[PDB]
Amino acid sequence: DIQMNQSPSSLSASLGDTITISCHASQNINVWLSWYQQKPGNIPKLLIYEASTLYTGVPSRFSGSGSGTGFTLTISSLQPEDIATYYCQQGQSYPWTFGGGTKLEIKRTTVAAPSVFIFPPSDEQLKSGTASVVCLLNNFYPREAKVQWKVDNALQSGNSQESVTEQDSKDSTYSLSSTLTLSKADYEKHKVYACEVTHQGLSSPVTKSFNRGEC
Amino acid sequence: VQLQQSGAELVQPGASVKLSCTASGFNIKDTSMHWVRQRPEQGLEWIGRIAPANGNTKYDPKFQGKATITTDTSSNTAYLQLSSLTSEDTAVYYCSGSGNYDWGQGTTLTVSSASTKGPSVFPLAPSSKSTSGGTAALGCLVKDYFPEPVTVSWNSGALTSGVHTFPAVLQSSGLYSLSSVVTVPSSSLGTQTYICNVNHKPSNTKVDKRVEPKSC
Amino acid sequence: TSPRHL
Repeated sequence: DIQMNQSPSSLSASLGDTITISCHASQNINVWLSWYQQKPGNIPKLLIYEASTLYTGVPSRFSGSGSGTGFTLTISSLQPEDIATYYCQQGQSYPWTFGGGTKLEIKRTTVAAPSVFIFPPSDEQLKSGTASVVCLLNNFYPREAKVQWKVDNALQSGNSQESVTEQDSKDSTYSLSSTLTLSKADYEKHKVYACEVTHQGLSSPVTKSFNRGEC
Repeated sequence: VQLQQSGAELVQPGASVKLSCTASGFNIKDTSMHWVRQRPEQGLEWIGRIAPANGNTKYDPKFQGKATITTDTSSNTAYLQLSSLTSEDTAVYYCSGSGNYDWGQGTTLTVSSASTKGPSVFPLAPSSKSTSGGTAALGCLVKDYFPEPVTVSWNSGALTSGVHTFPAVLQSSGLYSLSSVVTVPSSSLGTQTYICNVNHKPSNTKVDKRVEPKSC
Repeated sequence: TSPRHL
């Protein structure tokens, strides 16, 4: 079949820059090449088809060009709304083939500190036998963050899981949520629950705590 | 113009499924219907297409024989049948038409011997303390469900700014969990009501839960 | 002839 070599696979660039993603074809595909944008996380949307014909509703800062075997998707004035993975797709012959994809990340210039929140387990959950507390870290820019749990000054390890969003399409930041899961018996035996978050934007680790039975 | 696709499916290994997508905004007989899939954290794979007014069909070599694409022109829908489903075939299957139409919403197929389980929705209540800036975080905890897609919206799609729904995590039990939080003005905690709309199609779990500051 | 994009 016709293989599409999309490059680069990942690309990080600062706000306002100009971006060029290239897509080389193993054979001649004339002008039957399209581009797609997949923001995290929804369906792929058509940006450009016929190599250069824009689609109504796509910002003018996207432009495409190329013929035969060489193609380039140009993104001028890089805006935070452009955080997405981009794919090139050929339609000259079957089977239609997509490119490997291009993960586009914003290189934000300034460090953003995370806002830290802690949530006690709902009394509705305490009827089931488990009790899970949640620590929120939203809107910070460097992906590297560290979360530690202390249940009555005891360092909890192995019984929590974490998840991180992609770059926010507004301030180019990330968000993290850590869930510490305890059994109901273990939760009622201890009072103090803390979440110590170290970060590049904090200058000193912050700790949001709560005692069971406050409210 | 929009395409709706069948709910997220759970099926056992080696079995067979028939995914569907209906069209509302155009005629099926008037264009070609294409299927593409996307494995978790992977690219796009083109599966095949069926010609308008059936009409011949074309497929991709890796789905040749294990995939058949058909249309019910009366119902104005399209179908994709997959056989010998292995753990490699768990992906999000998109259905779309040739032309400037949008893509389908997407159907997540999960190939596994596990059993479907519905989620339990818990509130992440905003704390009584109200810090600077006038901001306060509240959210919903969706725990113990299988297989994946649980779709979360706030206020039935009205509330969008400040909403972060995190990727799901895989617990030791074999059940997924994810959270969805939103920052909100503290002065409105008692006035504005905040609802999270949790959908889980494989278990037919449709729940809207109000989050509300705990009274003391 | 049919369209060549999705």
